[PDB]
Amino acid sequence: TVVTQSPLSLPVTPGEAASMSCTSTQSLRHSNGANYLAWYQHKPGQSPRLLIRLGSQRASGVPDRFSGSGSGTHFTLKISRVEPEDAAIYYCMQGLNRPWTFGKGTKLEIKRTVAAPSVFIFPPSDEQLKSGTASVVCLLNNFYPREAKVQWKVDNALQSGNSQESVTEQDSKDSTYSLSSTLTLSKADYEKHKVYACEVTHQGLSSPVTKSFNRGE
Amino acid sequence: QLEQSGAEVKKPGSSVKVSCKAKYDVHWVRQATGQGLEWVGWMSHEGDKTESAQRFKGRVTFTRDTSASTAYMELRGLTSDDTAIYYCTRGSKHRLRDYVLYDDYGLINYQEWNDYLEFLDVWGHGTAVTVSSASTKGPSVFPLAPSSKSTSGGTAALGCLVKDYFPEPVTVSWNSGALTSGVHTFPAVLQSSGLYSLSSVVTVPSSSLGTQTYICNVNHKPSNTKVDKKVEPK
Repeated sequence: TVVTQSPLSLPVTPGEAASMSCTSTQSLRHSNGANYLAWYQHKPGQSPRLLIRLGSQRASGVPDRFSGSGSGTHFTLKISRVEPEDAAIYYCMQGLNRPWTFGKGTKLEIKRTVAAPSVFIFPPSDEQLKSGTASVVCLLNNFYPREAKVQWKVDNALQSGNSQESVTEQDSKDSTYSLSSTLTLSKADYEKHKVYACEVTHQGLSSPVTKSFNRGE
Repeated sequence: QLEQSGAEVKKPGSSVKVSCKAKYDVHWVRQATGQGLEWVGWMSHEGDKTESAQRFKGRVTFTRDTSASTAYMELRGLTSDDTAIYYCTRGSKHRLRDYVLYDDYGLINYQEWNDYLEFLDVWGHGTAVTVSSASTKGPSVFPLAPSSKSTSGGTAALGCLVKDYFPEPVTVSWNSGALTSGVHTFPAVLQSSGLYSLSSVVTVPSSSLGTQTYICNVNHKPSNTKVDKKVEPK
């Protein structure tokens, strides 16, 4: 009794129109007139709350921007003035037909102003070095959009595929994204070189930006 | 919120018992790795009904204690598909009469009752369960020290590299919960060691670097380990 959800990604300018659709295969309306479909929001680190119940009814502490519409087999969650807080994954859930199922979700991304990242770099600690390992960390802080290039250079000699990138959930307040690029080496390999450099290409920057440091210095 | 039992790593083929603790319909939902929310199971407040999704019949068991405070999800024959964050939640249901079927004679007296899920409102923080033959390990924590290479204008960045642990998750607080704004804890990445690693960074005013003490607090429940690290300027 699958309840397919569309779209799969939804970009929205804050202050403007969001709408998403839950579409079932069997009907969801009981003979009492009530449609047993619920809408939930899920911010990525955090437990899901309940937004909408019975297709149209807002749950406790849910602002009037969140409106529920639909009947029977077709349903629509609508957001009329998107705050950056609405950046989450939205799930429909049918409660009429056994077994009760979730939709696969709809991701809301907020399209904000272009923001250049702050670029930082951290050398490995001497403590980690004593343990036989060196992690060098590049940090990309508070930028939009999410798409960025991070390129490692060692003694101006340019590496591939020894780095691991991680990126955060879109910020609930600033709608920005933040990224880390970690380069991990053995202590000997790290000691064999001097200059470690993180070269960053992003839209907010006209010029690619390199953050470098000299080992032992 | 409902307090849940601690995260664990479990052997493929073994079973996990997840607790949920504040009368209420209790539902068990889960989120597997790289997957949407999935309905696992429920126990009715009446205590008449226990039921599960199709892939879970034979493997699952729902209980609640004598004093009715704590609910319990047992899941058996664990596979790598069962690697997920398991949420307990409370639920509202309608138990309606759909139709009645009777005769004059006094023999046939059918009447169909069914349960219909209205909502799940109050969720537990969740219990991460990782299925693996690998032994658990606490994390090594190293200072990501504030320098000239980590300052922008009058804003320095600092933090803690949390590294070589298993399994997920770790919880990173700063100054025992006092400092809560400006914190980024990145999603961990599995290294070639088959262990996890992430960084927790904080952006702060550079005129605090002498004045304020910054300490990352790392909690790893599966390894029964907590690591506090103080991060000083280079």
